Amino acid sequence: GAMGSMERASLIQKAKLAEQAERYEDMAAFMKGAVEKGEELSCEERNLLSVAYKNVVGGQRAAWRVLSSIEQKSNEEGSEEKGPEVREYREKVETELQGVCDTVLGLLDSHLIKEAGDAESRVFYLKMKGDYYRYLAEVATGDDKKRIIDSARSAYQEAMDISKKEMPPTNPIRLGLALNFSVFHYEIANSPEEAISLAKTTFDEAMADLHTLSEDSYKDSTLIMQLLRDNLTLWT
Amino acid sequence: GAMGSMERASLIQKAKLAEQAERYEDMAAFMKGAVEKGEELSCEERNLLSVAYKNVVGGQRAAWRVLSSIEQKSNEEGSEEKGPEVREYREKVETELQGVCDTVLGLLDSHLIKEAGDAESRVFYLKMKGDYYRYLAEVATGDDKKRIIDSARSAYQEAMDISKKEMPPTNPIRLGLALNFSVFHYEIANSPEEAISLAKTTFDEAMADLHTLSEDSYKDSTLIMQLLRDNLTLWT
Amino acid sequence: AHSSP
Amino acid sequence: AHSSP
Ligand SMILES: [Cl-]
Ligand SMILES: [Cl-]
Ligand SMILES: [Cl-]
Ligand SMILES: [Cl-]
Ligand SMILES: [Mg+2]
Ligand SMILES: [Mg+2]
Ligand code: NA
Ligand code: NA
Repeated sequence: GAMGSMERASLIQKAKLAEQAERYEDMAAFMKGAVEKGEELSCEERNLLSVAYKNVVGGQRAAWRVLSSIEQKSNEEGSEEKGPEVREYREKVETELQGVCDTVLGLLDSHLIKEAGDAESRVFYLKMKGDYYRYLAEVATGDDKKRIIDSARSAYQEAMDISKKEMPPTNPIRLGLALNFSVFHYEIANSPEEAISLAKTTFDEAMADLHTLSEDSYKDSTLIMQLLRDNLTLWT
Repeated sequence: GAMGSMERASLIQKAKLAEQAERYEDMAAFMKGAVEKGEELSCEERNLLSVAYKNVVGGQRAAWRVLSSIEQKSNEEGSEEKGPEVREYREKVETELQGVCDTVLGLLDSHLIKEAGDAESRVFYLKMKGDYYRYLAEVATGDDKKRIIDSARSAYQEAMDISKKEMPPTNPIRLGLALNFSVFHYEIANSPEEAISLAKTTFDEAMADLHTLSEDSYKDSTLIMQLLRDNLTLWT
Repeated sequence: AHSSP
Repeated sequence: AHSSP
């Protein structure tokens, strides 16, 4: 790998510089190099990995949605034929997006998840696994769509089971997991009632635990609770 | 080249899709492919080429400035030594930026400028040549800094001479050229008085010609005049 | 819908 | 300073 010659600490340092410079592709490449050193990641390092790939795939997803919208309009009645170019370019972006998701899933499978024993690391990685299968599901249309959806579901479910046993209801990882699993239910699994129920129960159980928190932890938890509330307002 | 197998019209079509998707690296690659077909570019096609590379290099320049600022702070008295990583990563971004500028300059030299006979095409390309040498000058620190600065100056000057002979003072290409040459004087050539004089004369001569314009042309010209005014307000 | 930023 | 956008 192109980062094989760089020290682990230098890769982490450069990932932080890349973030400051908004160079998210570089940041992801540095963090991939750091993971491939084979040591477990600290909490801060896990968050750098996540930020890097979330920003890369986020740009790809936004571009894919623009292109898919254009393609769908081209397929309406009365639309002038423009040739294969819209489909081709949507496919190009789609293939790049799938490659990034496969890269992340590959890091998780070789070998982040299997070495993650603490709840905070294991839930973090399983949530990531659910998220990147969810991004694959957003673009899937073929024989494997059901299996991709079930892979996302299974990863989220394992993360949920651990988080409910091992973490308080206000823990930000637990909250973000529940938020994303609720989005999965609504947008991927055609289960809006499940999405709504999960968001409401998550919000209410976190509300009841806020009294145990410091001011700083309260701020962290309430920020994510507000996203649950925003979704509930959209969905109801 | 990777675009050698794609039709010229398909490259242009995909450049427009890439713009809509904010995929500026793709857009630039498509437009490079279109230029390499060897035909002259229409006005719309020149503007697609410019938008694509301006957005790519703009992101690189913004990242370079972030990294250079960090590097400069690391070199102050009392700053803790952090190793070679900041310099290395600034150099990486710098080298990529220089590569993009060299790519654009290469397209201009092979063979856009030599085939551009109309004032609107020739001034457009010479302005681009000045701009990309200016971006090289922003990062230059060695034996060739003076020659890079003089290359930018020479390109801008030739564009200015043609524009003043062949275009009205409100023409948006002429206005944007003068705007950028004024920025060159202020930021690159250590000539703030020249920058101010050029911006003021350009603004005043455009003001005096607005009465000849349609409503739509008036809007186009006044938008760029406002940038001249904004710079004058910053500089005086 | 909003996911984790 | 502002250049051409
Ligand atoms: Cl394509
Ligand atoms: Cl479901
Ligand atoms: Cl580097
Ligand atoms: Cl000067
Ligand atoms: Mg615990
Ligand atoms: Mg004329
Ligand atoms: Na076509
Ligand atoms: Na270091």
